[PDB]
Amino acid sequence: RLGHECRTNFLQLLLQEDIDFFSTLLRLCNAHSDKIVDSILSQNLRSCFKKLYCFRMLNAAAEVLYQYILMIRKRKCYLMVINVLSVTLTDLRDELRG
Amino acid sequence: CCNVMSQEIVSKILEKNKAKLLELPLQDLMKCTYKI
Amino acid sequence: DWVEQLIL
Amino acid sequence: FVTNDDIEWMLSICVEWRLPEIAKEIYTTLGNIESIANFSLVKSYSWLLFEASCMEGQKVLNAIVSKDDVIIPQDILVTNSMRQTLAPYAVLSQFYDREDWGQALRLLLLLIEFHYLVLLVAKFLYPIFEDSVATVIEVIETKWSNLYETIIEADKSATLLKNLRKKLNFKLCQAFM
Repeated sequence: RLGHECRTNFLQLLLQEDIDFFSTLLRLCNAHSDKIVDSILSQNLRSCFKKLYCFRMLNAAAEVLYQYILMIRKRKCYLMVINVLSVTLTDLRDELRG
Repeated sequence: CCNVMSQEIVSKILEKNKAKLLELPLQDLMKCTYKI
Repeated sequence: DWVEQLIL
Repeated sequence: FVTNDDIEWMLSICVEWRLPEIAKEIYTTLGNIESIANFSLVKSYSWLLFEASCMEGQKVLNAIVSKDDVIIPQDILVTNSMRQTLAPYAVLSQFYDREDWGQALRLLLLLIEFHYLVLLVAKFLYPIFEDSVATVIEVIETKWSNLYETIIEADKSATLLKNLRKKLNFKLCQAFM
């Protein structure tokens, strides 16, 4: 990946084949890090499990995806959102209380 | 204001696609980190 | 018993 | 009264005549670390509970009994006591991966039921550093003075920030899993 980055649809198909081992590798790459590649990845992920992968990769996209899916589960989502953010928090709290 | 800032950042990124560029540069935080 | 009283 | 027997005689007379308010008073006079352990009104019990929690966070026969010896077990045979017993069990589990997780869960549950305790819990989590765990962490963040700050300083030898960082790390770990 890093090699070719430094034929985009080809890579899209390769990653298509990749999609558990692939996810682990991605997690590893993100940990190591801590454009085109990023966008392609985001698109493939957008194509529970989904939300998690999206969040992990983006580490705003996470929050947006979670909110969309929400639009036990509710509590978990609101909670995850609040922790990530730490207006939005107040709204989430009010919703959970309502 | 934050939205406008993000838009400006996106526009700058589009324009880029050395010293002057560095001068111009000087979730949003995550993006900045990825850029660096 | 001790673990039922802790959960309560 | 001076002896134990003297007191027991008094009590026996309070029983025989039904003077619970009297017995309660006599005993109150008796209550006024080992003495406190022997005693273990509502406010006092609460204070005792808090003290036990503080001791646990800081971290013998009495503790084991809560969780010659047979006689003691018979005599024992309240909420404060149960909490202390739970704390002891958690510490034992800690001394002994899944066990550690169960202990952490128990700790989070205790924190939910109950500031100093919360800080001790956060410290323990940081030292350790799936869905249920995340949920717990979240609830803790939602729940989140001088004594607490002092305890935090002692532990380090800012707190909220460190807690948030730990939570973020945990979330990342869950995402990787």
